[PDB]
Amino acid sequence: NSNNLDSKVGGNYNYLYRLFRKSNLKPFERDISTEIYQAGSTPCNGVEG
Amino acid sequence: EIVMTQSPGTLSLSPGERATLSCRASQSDSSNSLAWYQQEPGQAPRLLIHDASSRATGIPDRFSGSGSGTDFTLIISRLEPEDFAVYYCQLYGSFGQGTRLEIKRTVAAPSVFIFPPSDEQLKSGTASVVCLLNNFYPREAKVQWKVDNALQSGNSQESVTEQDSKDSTYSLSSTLTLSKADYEKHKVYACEVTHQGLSSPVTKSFNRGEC
Amino acid sequence: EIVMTQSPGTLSLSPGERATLSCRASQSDSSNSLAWYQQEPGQAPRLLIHDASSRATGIPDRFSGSGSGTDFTLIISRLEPEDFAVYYCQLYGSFGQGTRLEIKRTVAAPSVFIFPPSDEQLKSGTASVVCLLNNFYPREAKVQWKVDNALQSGNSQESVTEQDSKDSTYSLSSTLTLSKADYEKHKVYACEVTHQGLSSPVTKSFNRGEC
Amino acid sequence: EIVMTQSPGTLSLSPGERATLSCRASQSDSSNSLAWYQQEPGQAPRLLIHDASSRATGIPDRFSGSGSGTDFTLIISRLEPEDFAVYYCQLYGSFGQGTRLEIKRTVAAPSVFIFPPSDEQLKSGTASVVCLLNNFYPREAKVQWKVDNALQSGNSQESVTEQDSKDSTYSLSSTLTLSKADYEKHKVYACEVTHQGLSSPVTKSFNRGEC
Amino acid sequence: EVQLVESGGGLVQPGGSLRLSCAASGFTFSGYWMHWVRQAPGKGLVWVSRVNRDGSDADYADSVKGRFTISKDNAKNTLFLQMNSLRTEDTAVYYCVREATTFGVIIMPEWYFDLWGRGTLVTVSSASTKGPSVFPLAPSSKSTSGGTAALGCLVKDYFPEPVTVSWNSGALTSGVHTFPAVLQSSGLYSLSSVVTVPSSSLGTQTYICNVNHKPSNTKVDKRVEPK
Amino acid sequence: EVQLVESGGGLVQPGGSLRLSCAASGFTFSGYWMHWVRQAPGKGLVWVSRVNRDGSDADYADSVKGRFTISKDNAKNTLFLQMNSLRTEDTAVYYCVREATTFGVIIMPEWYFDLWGRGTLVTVSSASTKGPSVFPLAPSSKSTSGGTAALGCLVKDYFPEPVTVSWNSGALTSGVHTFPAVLQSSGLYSLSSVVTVPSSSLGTQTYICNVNHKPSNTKVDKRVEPK
Amino acid sequence: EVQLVESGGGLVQPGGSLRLSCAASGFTFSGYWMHWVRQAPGKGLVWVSRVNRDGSDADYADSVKGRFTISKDNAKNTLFLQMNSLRTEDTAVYYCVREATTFGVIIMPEWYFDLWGRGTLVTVSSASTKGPSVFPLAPSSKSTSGGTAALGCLVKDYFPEPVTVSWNSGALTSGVHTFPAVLQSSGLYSLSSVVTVPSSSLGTQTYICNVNHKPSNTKVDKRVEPK
Ligand SMILES: *[C@@H]1O[C@H](CO[C@@H]2O[C@@H](C)[C@@H](O)[C@@H](O)[C@@H]2O)[C@@H](O[C@@H]2O[C@H](CO)[C@@H](O[C@@H]3O[C@H](CO)[C@@H](O)[C@H](O)[C@@H]3O)[C@H](O)[C@H]2NC(C)=O)[C@H](O)[C@H]1NC(C)=O
Repeated sequence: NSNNLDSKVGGNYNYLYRLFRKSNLKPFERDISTEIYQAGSTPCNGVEG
Repeated sequence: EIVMTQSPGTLSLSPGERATLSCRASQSDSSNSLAWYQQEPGQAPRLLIHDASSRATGIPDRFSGSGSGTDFTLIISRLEPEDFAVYYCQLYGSFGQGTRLEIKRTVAAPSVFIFPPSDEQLKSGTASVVCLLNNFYPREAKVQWKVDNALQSGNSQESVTEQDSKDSTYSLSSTLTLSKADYEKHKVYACEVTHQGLSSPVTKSFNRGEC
Repeated sequence: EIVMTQSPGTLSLSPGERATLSCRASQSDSSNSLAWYQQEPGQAPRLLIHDASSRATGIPDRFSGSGSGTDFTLIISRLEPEDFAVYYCQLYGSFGQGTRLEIKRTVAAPSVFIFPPSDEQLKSGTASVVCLLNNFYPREAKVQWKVDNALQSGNSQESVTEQDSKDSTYSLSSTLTLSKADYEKHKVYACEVTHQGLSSPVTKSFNRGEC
Repeated sequence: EIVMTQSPGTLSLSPGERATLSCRASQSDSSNSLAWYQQEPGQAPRLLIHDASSRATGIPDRFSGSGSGTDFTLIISRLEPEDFAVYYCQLYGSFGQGTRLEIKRTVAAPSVFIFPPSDEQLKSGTASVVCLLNNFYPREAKVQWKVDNALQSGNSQESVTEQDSKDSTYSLSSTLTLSKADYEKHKVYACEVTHQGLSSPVTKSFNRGEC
Repeated sequence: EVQLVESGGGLVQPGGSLRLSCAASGFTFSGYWMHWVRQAPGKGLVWVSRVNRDGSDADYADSVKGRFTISKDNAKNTLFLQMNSLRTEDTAVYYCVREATTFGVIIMPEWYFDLWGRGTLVTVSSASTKGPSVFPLAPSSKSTSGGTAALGCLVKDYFPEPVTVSWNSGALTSGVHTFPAVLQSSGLYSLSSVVTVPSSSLGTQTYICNVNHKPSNTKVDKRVEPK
Repeated sequence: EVQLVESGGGLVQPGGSLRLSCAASGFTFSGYWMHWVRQAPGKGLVWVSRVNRDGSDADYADSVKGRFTISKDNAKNTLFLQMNSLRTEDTAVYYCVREATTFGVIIMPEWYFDLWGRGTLVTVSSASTKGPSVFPLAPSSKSTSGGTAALGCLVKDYFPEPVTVSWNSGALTSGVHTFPAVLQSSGLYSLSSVVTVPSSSLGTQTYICNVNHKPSNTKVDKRVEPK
Repeated sequence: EVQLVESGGGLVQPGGSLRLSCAASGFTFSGYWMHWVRQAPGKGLVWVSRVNRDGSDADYADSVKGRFTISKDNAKNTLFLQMNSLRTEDTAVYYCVREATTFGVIIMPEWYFDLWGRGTLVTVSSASTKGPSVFPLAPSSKSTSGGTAALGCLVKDYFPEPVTVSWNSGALTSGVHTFPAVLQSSGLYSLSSVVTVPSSSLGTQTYICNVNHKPSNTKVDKRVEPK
């Protein structure tokens, strides 16, 4: 439990998780891609909407 | 059943200074399912932010607020002369009471005028006496009437007017409605106005029957 | 520890109109094991609903409430002349402040009578002057004394009588106690009461020495 | 966000008999991490207990109090002449308003004296009149001004000093500042103090021009 | 574009019945969940009711339980809300609002509204329509202060819905104070509209007041005398 | 039927000791947990103490921590509550209350009460029993308003427990005003009972009032003069 | 012993910048978490800032956000805080305080403060340093009540930090009413101190008051006349 050192009043510094990865990820690997992902059919990944 | 309380009740700033609105979820936590709205008193409300983090389409970039837990908080980065509206929160089963954002100004001395009932009103069946405060700021004043050198309450009706946009001031009048059988008994009718920004409370006496 | 907060503080309606009340646990959830009790002022409290959902046997079906999490609400389906009581919610360790379910009536004009101390009260060493408000509604009032034509407080006591069933109106009394030496030096004692339903605050003066 | 209310505001108790202090948080539970702070008004704050259960070394063994979750209570076993301090409560992110622990003693009749401005203050163009109330207990009094035999407020300032140690009584002051031209127009200036422990309000008047 | 138009509403005696319609255009009405919301005059708006996509399950609020029925036809492309045994506490303006749906694998509405239609005013009261009473309010000697002054008119016993006022056929404003009406005994809306015009100007031009009463089409013009 | 009878109580000097009994009849005492609930005069309810089926554990409240002891004598079918160093603020009426239990495989209480016995009032003060002082209250000329009036009696220096009063041996009510008594300084209870009877009735029938003093058996009867 | 010396602060124009130092002697200024706390004159204290052991992360309140920057210099053994655009309400006293850590297998702070160093007064206002003006306060005839009377001195137009004053070279005390200085319009401070001595004694010994002005070293001595 590290609550007395990480937590600060009025929000904290951003800590992120990924919502989706396309393929099964092989052991000991990570994705740091910050590219804008899209769920619908309409094109994105370079367009914000 | 959910109650959505907003604080402060009325917040006043200069047309440039930014502020924040603190609205507390009374029961448990919304888990970010929240929205904000801005409604000028003349038309329908418009959506500002949804899910308490993201923003809708067409909103200015100044509107950016985040909140979690009971304390749901809205930040505006900078202020423009459009804030004269009511901000309403949106939990799924309730609505906020609303917070009024006011354009600040220097304290202004009210101007009081007393109008007695006309002759046409003197034959209708009921007499009405009106007391009008004009060009007054801020929106806090007490109006007390003196009938026959004696104060009274529970019979006069007070109405307030929205602040103008050209000069940022409002007017407030109160009217007393009473039958003729009681109006002729008394002689002096006076209006007293109390304001924190006034050196002394302003009294104005009126004599019945004109001259 | 846990504190029960009851909303609203007081609630008055027509004899047939139904009503709802909500309690608030300060934090956390207690597996929705909450109880409501209705206490008639003369008698002991009676259980109405237990576990916040199920009503105890023998209680009329009219009483039926449900709540969860922070908030627990009880709603009454209808109303009859038995709601003249205080409804306290009870969790494990605390009781709520309660809410007086009042009966609504039209505005009634109070009647004020001032009674002086008699000679046998005078010779005892202290003088007590009593004020009797009668047949007045609704339950909010403020009675003051004008001793030697000057307002003074902090030395008198006030008592209010509970609502009577047959006419749904009550009486209030207020006793001002002073020593004999203080009672002799002043001359004029006046009694006034303030009511929102009164056109003017009725003032009744008194003169010492009888005739 | 989190607001702590220390109840009540003033705790007046005699030096011999004990005292307790209760602090009410707003929301959530912080794993019972709370601390008390005693602040003699001239000195700096100092810790009394840590983690709300254990007491820091050097603090007298008298100081020992505890709580869990909702409400936090701190009990003082006996009382000694050092509780002339404000007791604050430090949560995760904010400090409470605090409470002030006074010493009980009997009712005092205040002494009222009005000092008018001198000629040196007269020539400066503005003039101040001062009312001093001496040797009065408890800490609850109100003063006003009768300018030209008319009550007036909103133009004066009021000051209160801390409790004394040798006699356990204080002095209170009120300064009213007016322009010279306004000062000359009126004729009579009267001072009145309102106290619950006074048989009659004490009126003292002043006439301009001295003698 | 995409908008909602409200139909129905007006003067209804207490305990009666009424119907409100919300025609929808610009979007797929069938797939979107719908809400009905209300706003009392001068008070905070309060949510009223919900409906599903098909319009089979509804979530009427406690205050409106038993007397409110909401329906959502798909082919007709409109929303219906029927009121029975109305109470005086429900005098308000009604809006119909959409609910945002993700329209993914699961519809999953997110309980937040996107668009607000042009709603309609509903009043419940025991009084009946009647012409307003008017009389000028011109300050006389020792009641007007300084060169500048304020002159206006006060209407009385005007039960129809709030009235519009104008002066000199709306050719001048000079800081018009709208001053919306206030409720009094026996259900009368009265407002005193005054314009700040100096008193030393009447005599060269005529001052006319026009109370544009559109409900009953009883247009009245009035003359102000300086006394 | 099931009922709880409370025994004990009365006026005890501050710092004294007292013991309260709670006899239970109509049900099995052994299987039910028991609690005590206080009720301050004209105030809310507060929880006091808790006792098991045999009395192994106690749940003494913070207000009564270290001064109140609860015992459950199951063999002789009684509940006991004995205290020491009782303080002035504890003046209240005590309620002996029961804890509901399922009586299944596991007793499983539920922290909600079922029946409340008649409460027992307890008093602590430094004063002593004294005879009340009764004096007439009859409006004279220029004080009575109209034909109707109100005549009564006021009592003083009555420290004993609340007193009952009657008029004409309880042969009439005429809208009685109970006016519950109130505490003044030095530990005194004041009651002022006035019956609204028109002043134009004295002379043909005697007007007496009896203040029946039950604690000290001080039966006092007095007459009222029209002054 | 363990103590923190606070350095810097004082008069500063609004919109200016200020900078504070806190040197720590008696303990290890390496691992302990650091906090900065303010206290307004005659008001409660609120939290200002927090910094961890390394100094990468910092915590600021909303009021101090964007203006205040805290920095922990472990090697130089000093806690530092820089302010810009200091607003008027920031006028207060600043305390450098520590945050307890177990220093176990993990540092694990507890968010409770151990020792408070003497804080520094920071005042920001639009006025400038000026010398105080004094005048005697001696009651004449008909103003002194009874034997005892009160004589003193009142300072005026004294912006700088609180002042000290004594009477007759500290030969008599006879009760001192410090009357701490209050703020008026135009950013100014006034204090009026009085000592109470009987009235039939002035004429054989003089009565004087001296005000000692530390900031600008303007020590003033003024005599008081019986008028
Ligand atoms: C978190 O860090 C603490 C403290 O770290 C200490 O202070 C830092 C500023 C650096 O200078 C570190 O190098 C320094 O250790 C660590 O706790 C430390 O653990 C060690 C190993 O047990 C302790 O040394 C022992 O301590 C006692 C005597 O005090 C005896 O058993 C031994 O003789 C030996 O010296 C050391 O004292 C202790 N530090 C403190 C300040 O008490 C800790 O290891 C670390 N946590 C984790 C999970 O790694």
